[PDB]
Amino acid sequence: LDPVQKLFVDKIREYRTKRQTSGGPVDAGPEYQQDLDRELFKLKQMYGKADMNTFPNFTFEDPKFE
Amino acid sequence: FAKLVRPPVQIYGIEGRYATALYSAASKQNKLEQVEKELLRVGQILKEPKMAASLLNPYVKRSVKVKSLSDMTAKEKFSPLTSNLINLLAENGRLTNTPAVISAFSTMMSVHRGEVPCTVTTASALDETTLTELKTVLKSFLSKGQVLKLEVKIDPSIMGGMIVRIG
Amino acid sequence: EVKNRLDYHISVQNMMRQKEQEHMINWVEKRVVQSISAQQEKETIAKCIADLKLLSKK
Amino acid sequence: TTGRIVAVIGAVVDVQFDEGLPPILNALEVQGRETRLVLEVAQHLGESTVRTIAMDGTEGLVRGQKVLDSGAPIRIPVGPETLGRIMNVIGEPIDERGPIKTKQFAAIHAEAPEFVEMSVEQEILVTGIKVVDLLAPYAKGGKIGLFGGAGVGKTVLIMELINNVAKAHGGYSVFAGVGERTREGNDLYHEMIESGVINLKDATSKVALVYGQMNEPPGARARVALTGLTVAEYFRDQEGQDVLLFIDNIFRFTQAGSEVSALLGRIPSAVGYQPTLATDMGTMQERITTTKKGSITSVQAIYVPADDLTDPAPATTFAHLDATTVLSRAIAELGIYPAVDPLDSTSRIMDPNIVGSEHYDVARGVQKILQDYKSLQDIIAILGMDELSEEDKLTVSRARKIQRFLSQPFQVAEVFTGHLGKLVPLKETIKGFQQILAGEYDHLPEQAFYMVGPIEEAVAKADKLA
Amino acid sequence: TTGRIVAVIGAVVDVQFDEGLPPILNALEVQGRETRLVLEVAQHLGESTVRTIAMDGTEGLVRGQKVLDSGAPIRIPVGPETLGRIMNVIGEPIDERGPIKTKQFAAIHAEAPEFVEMSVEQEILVTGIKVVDLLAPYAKGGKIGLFGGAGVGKTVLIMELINNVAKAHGGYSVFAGVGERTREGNDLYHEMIESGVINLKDATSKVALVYGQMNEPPGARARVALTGLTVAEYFRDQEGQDVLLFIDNIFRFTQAGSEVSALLGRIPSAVGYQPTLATDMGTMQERITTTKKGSITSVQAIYVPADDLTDPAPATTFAHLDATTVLSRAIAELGIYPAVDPLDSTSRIMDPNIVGSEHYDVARGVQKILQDYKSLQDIIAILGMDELSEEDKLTVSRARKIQRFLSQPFQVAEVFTGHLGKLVPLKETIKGFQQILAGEYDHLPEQAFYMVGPIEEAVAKADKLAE
Amino acid sequence: DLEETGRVLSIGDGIARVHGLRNVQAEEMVEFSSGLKGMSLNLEPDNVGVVVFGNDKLIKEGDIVKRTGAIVDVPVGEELLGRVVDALGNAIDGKGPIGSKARRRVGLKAPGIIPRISVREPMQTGIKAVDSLVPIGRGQRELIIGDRQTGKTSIAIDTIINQKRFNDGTDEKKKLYCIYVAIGQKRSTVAQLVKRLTDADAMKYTIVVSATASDAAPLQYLAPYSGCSMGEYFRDNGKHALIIYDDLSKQAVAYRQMSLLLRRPPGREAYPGDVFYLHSRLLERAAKMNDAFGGGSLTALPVIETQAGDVSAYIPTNVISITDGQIFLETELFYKGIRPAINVGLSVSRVGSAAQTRAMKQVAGTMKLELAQYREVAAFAQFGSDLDAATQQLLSRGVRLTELLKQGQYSPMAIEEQVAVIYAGVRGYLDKLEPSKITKFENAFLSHVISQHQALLGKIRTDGKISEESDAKLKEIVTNFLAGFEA
Repeated sequence: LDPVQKLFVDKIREYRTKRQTSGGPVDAGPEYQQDLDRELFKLKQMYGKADMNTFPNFTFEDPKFE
Repeated sequence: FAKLVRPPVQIYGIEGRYATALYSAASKQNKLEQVEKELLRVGQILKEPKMAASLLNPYVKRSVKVKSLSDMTAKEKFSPLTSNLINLLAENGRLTNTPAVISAFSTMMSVHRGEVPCTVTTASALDETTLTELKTVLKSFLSKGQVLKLEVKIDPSIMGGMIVRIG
Repeated sequence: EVKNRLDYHISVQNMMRQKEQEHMINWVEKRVVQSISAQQEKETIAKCIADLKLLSKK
Repeated sequence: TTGRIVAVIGAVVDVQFDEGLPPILNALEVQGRETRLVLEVAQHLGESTVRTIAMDGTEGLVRGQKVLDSGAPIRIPVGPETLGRIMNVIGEPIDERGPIKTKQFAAIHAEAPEFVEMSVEQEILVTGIKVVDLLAPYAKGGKIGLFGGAGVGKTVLIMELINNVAKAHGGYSVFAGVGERTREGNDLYHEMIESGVINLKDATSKVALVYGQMNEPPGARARVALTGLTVAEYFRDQEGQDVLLFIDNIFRFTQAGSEVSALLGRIPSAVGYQPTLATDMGTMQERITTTKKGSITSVQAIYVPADDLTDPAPATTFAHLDATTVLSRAIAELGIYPAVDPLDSTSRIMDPNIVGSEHYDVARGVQKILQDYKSLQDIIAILGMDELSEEDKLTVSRARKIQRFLSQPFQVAEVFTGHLGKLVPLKETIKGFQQILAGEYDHLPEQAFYMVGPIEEAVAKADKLA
Repeated sequence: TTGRIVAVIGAVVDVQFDEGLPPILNALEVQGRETRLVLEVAQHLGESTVRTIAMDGTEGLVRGQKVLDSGAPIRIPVGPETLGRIMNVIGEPIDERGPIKTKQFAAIHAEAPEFVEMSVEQEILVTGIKVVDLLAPYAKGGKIGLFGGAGVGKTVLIMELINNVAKAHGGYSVFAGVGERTREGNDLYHEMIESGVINLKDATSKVALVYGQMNEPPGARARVALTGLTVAEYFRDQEGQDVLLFIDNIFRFTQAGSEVSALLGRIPSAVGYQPTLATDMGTMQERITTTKKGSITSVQAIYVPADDLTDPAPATTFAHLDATTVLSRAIAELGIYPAVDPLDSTSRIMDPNIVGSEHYDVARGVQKILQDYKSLQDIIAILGMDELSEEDKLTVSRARKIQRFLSQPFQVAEVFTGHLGKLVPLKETIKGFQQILAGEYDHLPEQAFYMVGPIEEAVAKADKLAE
Repeated sequence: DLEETGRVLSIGDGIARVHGLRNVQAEEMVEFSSGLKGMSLNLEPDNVGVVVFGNDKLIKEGDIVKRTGAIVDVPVGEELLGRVVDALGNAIDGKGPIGSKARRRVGLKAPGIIPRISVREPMQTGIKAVDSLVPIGRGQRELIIGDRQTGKTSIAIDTIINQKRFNDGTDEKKKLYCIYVAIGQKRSTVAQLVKRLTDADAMKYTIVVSATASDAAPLQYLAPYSGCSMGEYFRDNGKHALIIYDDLSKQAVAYRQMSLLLRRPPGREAYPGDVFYLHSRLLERAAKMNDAFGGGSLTALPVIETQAGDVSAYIPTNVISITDGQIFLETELFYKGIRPAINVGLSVSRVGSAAQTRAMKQVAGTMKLELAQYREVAAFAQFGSDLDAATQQLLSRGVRLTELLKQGQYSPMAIEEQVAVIYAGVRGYLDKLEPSKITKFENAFLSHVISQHQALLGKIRTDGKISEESDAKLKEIVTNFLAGFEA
């Protein structure tokens, strides 16, 4: 997260300023939002379009052999 | 075959077979610097279409060349062995090459004439000295803050890894 | 079937931080990379440390 | 800045740039040339001399002549508006529908998408060609490399598929005529127009054309592939798209590489080879993919140099394949168009897995039977099968029948074939073999199985015969 | 003199020797070496630069690095102390049993002893291995090539020979496991220890182990051959002994040479082999001898590259050989062990006098029949295999018996086989075949003959088989 | 800094002729301004030929080349297990970093004789054929030789998966840390592969060293050596590792190229000569140590893909000359379906028995033998069609045995089971039945035994051998199972 103090002081300082804001963590930026929504689609494909907030359920059966 | 003065590096090939020749020749009797300048002079005395006329066409026959680059280099007086070696490189084709040959010998931002180390900036030490890590401290007093886009800009440079830590 | 949507939400927020990280970074760095340069004295620190090499290496 | 022609030996233009000396791959535009005479830097030879490769042709270039580095790789117009359009290598429409109003440019180096980024779940791209699906099943996103002899309907096939497939498709397609017969491109043009898939009131055809035909000068041909990759990545990644990418012919890429190799002062590997065939390949190949972000379903024409596969080039290639299409001249000699040999033409994605075992097994019996048969023909070559077991005779004939049954008319090349195209959905495919395999059929003529559509058609034909 | 590494281009170390040079072939020691880097001088490239050959790995080395010439070629430990010792090229106790308290050093360039020194007569060395003696009667002191391509128990066989022979004589050994798998040398190792023929309690054995495995500088590996030679010559004459010299694998030597040849600037001629191929061998083989004051019965394992002997190298090799064992991988594929090629496995020195005519003839007849049989093969593959004409059948079968009888159990690969190895001294053998030749056992059938030592055992085996 | 920095004398081809760096350590891995690493192969008098690990569109001349001052080591640990790494030991699995923060030199040479102890352990794959007929031990080296995606890889995989049960053992006699070198193998393939392991999650005990297709040539080159160091690590920690080199073939190609780029001559088969040394030395590092070194092992499964079965393909020839046997795969059987597709008549483990369990030995000796004739009886009195019962039996039996060894794509197994089923046929018990039912049977038989004769299985496994009793247990069991198969 942190190394070279001579740059680092300013650089890290600007990063925290981000966190210290709630119009986004200082801003967000369209570009990210566009990709987010895309990437969000894809991984739903990755593991099917059910919603794993709920779990599966099954049904039951039998037949006579002879 | 003779063991020779081969003050190292010294680029042994490369127009420096000759340089290394004179790194034993010149140094024998150490007529080095004197001759260094012979060479310098010559440098443009040649390289004009005038001495280097035979450069212009070597069709002119090498004999002619050793009789026009001078009867030696003969017209002048750059000749200790200078002329004989001229009259050799000529024939030996190393004439069009000569600046570099001269360089190789000479020129010594570092080579028995000076020094050059760097991590940051032109840090052309220049000095035949035994040390320089002071003679840099020195230099850092012609300045010590100034610009430093007069060579190293350590600004991007070191500013390189960090961009890596993030990724 | 449960797990993957939970892990998706986390994984997206993770992916969504890194991108914000590079883009955040890029603005912060592409702004302040410029300003620094006024410090002559990092070249102050170059020489200083450079003496603690030039002297202090050998 | 500017450079000097210091040496021109062919399209290896030795440029001394001093003034700058950008990295390698910086595109230079020659001053004193009306042409956008690109040389793309190849080596920094030193002496601030670079070896560049003119992509382009040369001539009329007085040495020393000034070259101004354009300072970057080929940046080429991008955007969906490339569909329809035939652009040359340098991305200018050679469809000449005026220019293109790009959106952006791209350096035609595009890289390897990430290992971590891939989605990689091969699913059959069906084709409706019995022979294909069954034997050389294709996967959606798959890279199929079409080994095939010259003119063997190799091209035909690919096209034929394109019709069959690219139509059905929802993603786009790219046709890269790399080193292709311009003529064939002309032809191609006209079908595409005709077909209206290239609908020309549509730069929103389902297909973008990039052509860097046979005629180009080497560099152009060499690099055009990279370009094509770059485009498709645009459509995939950027436009989502499952691209079907027609390359005719990657061989010419290869060719081009090797051709230059010499001039690239190399030690050029065997046969003169570019040893950087390998690197080239990797570097290309990895650009080739089917990301998480979609597919480049990659239809790679591979001329089989001297039809030698053994030939390192293809040999390497195989590694990158996923579906291999070997059109087999022997078979071709057997007249067959289809001319494939699937003991050769194999698909990694041909698996009991990916495409069912039925396929596999029905095939394994076939592959087997054929494999055995293949063993037999030679003994038979002497002996005939005459004093050699009848079951074998049967089976052989069956194998062959199956062979014949694989012969399948071309709808496109009805002109060529006479025969009228056939396309057979899977089931009837299965069925077919299963039946023939059942020997059920076998009381029948071999040639009945020839150039059929579904088995019925063989049946139909049987009647028509006998 | 002193040298500077002027160029390290791979492990080709070009040294510019500064204070002059040392002569050719001088072993040079690099100054600044934790494991002295013997350099073998190869060319005086001139400019007091030599091209030298690294005989170690070249890692870590500072260019320029200082070399002090050992003032000689490679000189190596020599002395009786090598018996039961594993030496490397540079003699080093790679037995890892502390330094060899050798009492002599030698430059490993041993050369060709003179014409006059050569015992003009040798006596057939009998191996008691039927086939061996029979077709290639070996002579004590002989140069035996074991051509054989890879893997076929080849090494096993070889070892076994060692068992059979080296034990059995006051003949000493040098075993040079050159280029061999360190692993196989290990394995091998254990066997001797085990055998007690490497008996270490008295360090001595009678055996020098010289190893120069396939992880060593080729030149070095190349040179480990010389090393052994140099040593053995010492034992040969000086110790007077018939040393048995096992070289595994002289092909790899040649190879090692070839790999470097390029680098040595020699254009390594056809099939890649060094253009100096001839000299390399010539000098080597000519270095080898059985003189009058001793024998180096030289057993050279020869890998047959690709079973191609027409491969120039083996082709050359052949010249030097005077007894050739060409093991036939096909025969091996025919499963045998005796897997040999028999109708190629010769000694030009088979004789109606010297092996007596009986032997000789028997062999010749046999060889003939096999050759004939071979002819019959031509019918059979496609035209019948318990089927055609019958007199020929008679021979076919006979040949076949002969084959089986030619097969003999492996005597340590009993571990694998469960077949106790066998061996048949010469007469019973000759006779043996004569009986078969006599067509005696014709009432008797084939498989009874398989993998036996003497014929009785086959007779016995028949009986077991009649159930 | 100075001196042991260089200005790129010339660059092209990722071959930096480097001006300066002169007092450099031979084969020092150097460091680029780009941060790419390179290796100092050729110290020429007036340049340093440096192979650039990366690529040179990314750089240009005069550039500072700085020594790293290090001759290559690679991170080593064992936190490579569960990891896919690149040669430099860096995630490419992209799973954050690796836990292998030790580094260990690649160029470390092979040990001596003395630190070894030869094999006497078996090594098992679950592949009946393998384990039986070319029975393998641990620390070994054996060639997987074959052509393309025959499940080319599969072979390794299933084996690895198979080791899972052993890794589910708590041994270190069978608990086998698996090392997969991917040479030249496009990421996609690799991905699948990784995935396969993942799915199998055998990956947990597994390094996958992956130099895919991509990689600048040295990278693929290096990888094995890397893997090697990494494997020596286990070996010296008594641990038994298996490294699969798949394949040097591609490597060699690259290497030649590398040489060529080094302006060194194309050697034999246009391949330079000490590519032999290359691999030879590489491969010498695979071993079974003696006990002092914890007895550990690095078992090597190099893979070489022949091109057209060409083994006189120089490098194959070489490798063969190295190999302790080779596992030859043939197409035909494959096409026939038959996987095994092997020609065991061309596959060998010279070794045979050190590499075995008595259990296996008990059926296999005989079987091998039987197959030998069986195969043989295809050639004498047959090139393809003829009859007689005695022998017909042998054929029948043989055919059965074929099935019995016929082990389709994907099949990790445990040996006693294998023996179990094998025993049935060997001991002639199903000869009757058709091949088709064998498999089915086999399966069936398996759940049966698995369940029931789990007892028995316990035993056989235990005895390492089947006792006569256990045999008897089989005899009735099998007979009955067969019977059950009916009855």
